[PDB]
Amino acid sequence: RFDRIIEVPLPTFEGRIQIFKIHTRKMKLAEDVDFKELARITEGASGADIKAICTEAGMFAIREERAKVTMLDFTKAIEKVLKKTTPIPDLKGVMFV
Amino acid sequence: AVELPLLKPELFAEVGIEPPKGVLLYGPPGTGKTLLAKAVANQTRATFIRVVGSEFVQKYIGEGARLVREVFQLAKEKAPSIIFIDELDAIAARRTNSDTSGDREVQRTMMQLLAELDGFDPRGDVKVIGATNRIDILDPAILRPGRFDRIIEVPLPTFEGRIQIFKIHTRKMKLAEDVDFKELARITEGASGAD
Amino acid sequence: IRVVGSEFVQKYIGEGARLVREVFQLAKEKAPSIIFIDELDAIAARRTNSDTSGDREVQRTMMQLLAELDGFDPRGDVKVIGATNRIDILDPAILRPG
Amino acid sequence: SDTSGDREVQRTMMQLLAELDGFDPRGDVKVIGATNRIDILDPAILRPG
Amino acid sequence: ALNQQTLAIVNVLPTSKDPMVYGFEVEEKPEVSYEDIGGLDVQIEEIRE
Amino acid sequence: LRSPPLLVGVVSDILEDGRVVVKSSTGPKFVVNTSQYINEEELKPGARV
Ligand SMILES: Nc1ncnc2c1ncn2[C@@H]1O[C@H](COP(=O)(O)OP(=O)(O)OP(=O)(O)O)[C@@H](O)[C@H]1O
Ligand SMILES: [Mg+2]
Repeated sequence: RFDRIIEVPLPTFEGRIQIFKIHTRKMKLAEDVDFKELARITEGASGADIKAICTEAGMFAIREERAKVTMLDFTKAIEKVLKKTTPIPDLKGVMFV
Repeated sequence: AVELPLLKPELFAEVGIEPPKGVLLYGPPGTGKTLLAKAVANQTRATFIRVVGSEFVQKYIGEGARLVREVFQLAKEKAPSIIFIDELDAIAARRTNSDTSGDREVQRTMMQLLAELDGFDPRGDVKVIGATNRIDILDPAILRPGRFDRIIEVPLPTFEGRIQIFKIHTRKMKLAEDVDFKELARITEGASGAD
Repeated sequence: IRVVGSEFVQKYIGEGARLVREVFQLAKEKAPSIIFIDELDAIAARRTNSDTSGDREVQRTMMQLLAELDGFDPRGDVKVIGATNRIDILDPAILRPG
Repeated sequence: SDTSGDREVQRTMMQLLAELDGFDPRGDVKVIGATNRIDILDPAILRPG
Repeated sequence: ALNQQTLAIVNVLPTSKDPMVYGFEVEEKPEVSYEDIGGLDVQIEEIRE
Repeated sequence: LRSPPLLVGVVSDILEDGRVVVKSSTGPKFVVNTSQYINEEELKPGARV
């Protein structure tokens, strides 16, 4: 009835970066932004997530009164998005050798 | 999140800020979720469409979804517009469970909304202000960013916060020469702006 | 305006929400009016499952009367006045002072 | 029933029976049915005859 | 179409039931275009094939 | 285009003084005159006319 049954999972390391590339392109020039490094913080995120990180990275941009989106803005925005959904506890690791 | 798109788009252009597509509010009751929305309507002056997430769903099958679709298309037509939705509590269900009618007809009007904000064609100029009390019984599709980009918790005010809420009411009224707000706010800790 | 507030909530979907809406609207039109909502036991519901269909159906009717009550739409010099017998069933929304 | 289309479902079954071989001749028909799932049917239909 | 004045056919019309956006509306160019193929790239290839 | 209008009805009763009650596809019933431009044995309640 379909035949081509697709699981559309959460984007990979490489996948997430492709999405950031379109966004960064709209948010003008950069000089210290590394798309991989973004991936490592944002490890396990979705496509709509990345768009909202980008929206807030922009906001964070005008509080320093900038006309472009540098790396600090992304760091902050990633941190904000992620914040409500850390901490993830791993303090069973004091009960494991 | 809504003011800058309407008066200040030249600023979104210059930096390159992507458009937002809602801000979601939740919090304990009476904190002033309603006030935040009331201030925004009054103070951004653009099409304030006020609806209620329980006004939706009517006695004919599939009616509810039709009604929703009308609000969203009308906002698109009357853009710039802000839709203020109160109460997502009985129009969105995190569970899907079948062989029922009270939790399967409401899920097909839930599905329409997911789906009218980012519809086929994004965007409109909505900027949907969601308001609910708990997101624990809202679907994950509402809660995740890309619409409802900013997840604003609204908690119980702070100590200095509470001193300000007192002076908000006292300004309309009058008082004696013995009111120290600091001592009052201490007692009224743990309490919403309504209390 | 005297309403038995337990004879709202019909088994047909969203019809319940209709009925309470109309009575509320009349209340702003014909102001000052005192509305008596009897039994908030049965038009109130819990957010923790105890019947899948029951809690949510009732909730739509409930959140509707609440919306008119001070949700955004005018009070209309209402003035509720209402009774219930149980305070442990009450959805946090209506319960709070304000 | 909840009660817009629902009433109608029991309403149509009265017709189909009726004609099938309730009282009327049927000829070389040979009403052939099909259904998606196994048990979703009324007992009448399941019942040989 | 029937001319109401005497109630005969004066014109044959095209299809169908009544089309609104009951199968119509073509947009596929901005904002989502084929420059948004930076997915999720493998999933797009499955669709493409 | 100017029509030869004939309105479709079905026959409701037949009178034994030579008139026929036909109910219209519009809704009303009217009394009409019995054929002399066609068969009168092809008139019966339930005759499409
Ligand atoms: N932050 C505040 N500062 C000043 N007064 C407030 C504040 N919040 C609430 N109030 C007062 O309490 C009233 C009632 O609460 P309000 O309608 O603002 O609640 P809400 O958070 O939308 O609730 P619910 O969860 O029940 O839908 C206000 O109209 C105002 O008088
Ligand atoms: Mg509220």
